[PDB]
Order: sequence, then C-alpha cells, then structure tokens
Amino acid sequence: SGNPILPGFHADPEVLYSHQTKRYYIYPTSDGFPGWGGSYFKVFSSKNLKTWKEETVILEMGKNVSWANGNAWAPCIEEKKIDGKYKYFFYYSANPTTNKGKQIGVAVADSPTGPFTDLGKPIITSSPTGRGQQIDVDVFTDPVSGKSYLYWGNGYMAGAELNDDMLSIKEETTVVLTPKGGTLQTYAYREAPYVIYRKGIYYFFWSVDDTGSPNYHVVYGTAQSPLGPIEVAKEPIVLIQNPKEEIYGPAHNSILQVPGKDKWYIVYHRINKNHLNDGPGWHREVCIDRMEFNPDGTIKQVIPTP
Repeated sequence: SGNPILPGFHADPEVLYSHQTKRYYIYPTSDGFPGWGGSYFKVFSSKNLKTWKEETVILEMGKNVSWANGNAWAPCIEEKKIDGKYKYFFYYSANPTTNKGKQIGVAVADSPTGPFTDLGKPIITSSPTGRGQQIDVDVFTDPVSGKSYLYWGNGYMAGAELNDDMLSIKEETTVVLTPKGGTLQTYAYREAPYVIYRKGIYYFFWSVDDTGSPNYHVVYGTAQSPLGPIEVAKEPIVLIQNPKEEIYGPAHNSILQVPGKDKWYIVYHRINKNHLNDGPGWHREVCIDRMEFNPDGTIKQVIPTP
C-alpha cells in the first residue's frame, strides 16, 4: 500500500532518528482544519519506517505556549547529546496573541516524545527583508564545526547561527539566502527550507508554488558553507507531481539519513487525491520515499510512490 504513512490529514513533516530511544519520529502540522487552524503538534513514531504509531500531543498553543493562540505549523527538531544526556530543541511557528504576524518559538525536552517546555516568548519576530513571513523554521548542526543554525521563511529564505543554549539566534550572523530568479515551473523560492550535509557538501531544499496547487514541488541547491551562497542545481527538481499515479503537490519536505549509513529518505506531504478541488491546501497527507545521490554529488530525482 505504501504512501501515505501517517493516517488522516497531516502536512509539513519533520523527521528525526533518536539515538536515545533508537526510534524514528515524524512531527507534522495537524492538517484537516480550514485556514490551517491546527493548534497543537502530534508526534508519530516508528521502528522500521513502514509502520507508524501516534504518540501523545507534545504542544498546544495557549495551554503550553503563553504567547501563542493558534496556527501551530511546520516544526523542526534537533537532538543533541550534552553531558551524557539527550536534549531536544523543537522549533515551530505560531500565531501570537498580539496578532503581530506569525512568529517562531522554541520548546525543549529530555525525550523525543516530551514533555516539551516552551521558552515563554518567540525567538524570531521580524523579517530580514521586511517582507514574507516568519514561518517554516528548520534547524541544522554543521558536522564540521559543531555550530547549529536555524533557517526559515516564506517569501525569503534566511539562516542564522544559534547561540550555545539553542534558545536564541546570533542576530549579527543572519544571512538572506533566498535563491534568485526561477519560475513556478523550475526553482522560484516560496517556502519550507531544509538543510542537510553529505560528504563535504551542504544541501538546501525548498518548496515552489502554493501548498494547495498540484505544482507544489521540492527543488535544491548546494554550498560549501552552511550560510551559503546557495548554487541552484542545474537540474534542481527533487520531487514533483505524478498525476498518472495520482500524486499531487508533493513538497514541504524533510530529510532522513539512516543512522550510520549513506541511506537517505525524503519525507513530505501531498494533496489527498479526493480533495483536489475540495480544500486541497488543508487536506494533505504525509509520505516517505527513497532519495539517492549520484556519484558526482547531484541528487537523483525522487520517484514518488502512489
């Protein structure tokens, strides 16, 4: 049967392998709500990446987040081992009670299933371009330096180095990374940045077009540094729709590397085939597919499975 791997309506998935519990975890947006009204985050766990189990709700706006009142979207997570104990840094965006536009916050836990404790305030509350939105946060640790970075943005892509405690960015390090040019048919930047490292190369994934469109797709670029500049790949489409297999708008991806192996998976959402003209933008489902690297370092276009 394969895809979707998560039941019901879920989107914008983040994927993690926990060296603490030796299990895989997916942290999506709770979808199925009009105007992306989901106000809480779920966690789904797996031992094998085939069978997925829903765990407890980790964060609810208002209840667990004093500054936010809803629109809990598109989280990311980082697992670090510090002084022999595993720590989790969960970043997300939400609507503040001030209604001053979406903001990015951070919650911490000692387990990938929580309990998670929010900082008490957002950590990113303005655009480095003056435009776009402060959403679609991603977190990455540079394996070369050990430095951690946040990436984010709708309309723009930005990156900044995180402070040692992971609770704030170093404002002076902020770089506007937005890939220039492109079209809705190629790599025009919309949102959902995702960053990985493999064999000396930094890979930058992002989504093109709108989530309610069947043309919602993943593209990539590379750099020799976690803060770019991003060189868009000659052939940049990683994942695009396959209407002949009823796969529509497959994007807003995350990337899983199999622990201690050069085996990679792309985790994304797609528009549920029964909702193409019935709220496509908020009836999405989480999928997984293998992602292979060519000998030269380029990414082989993912064959999405129905």
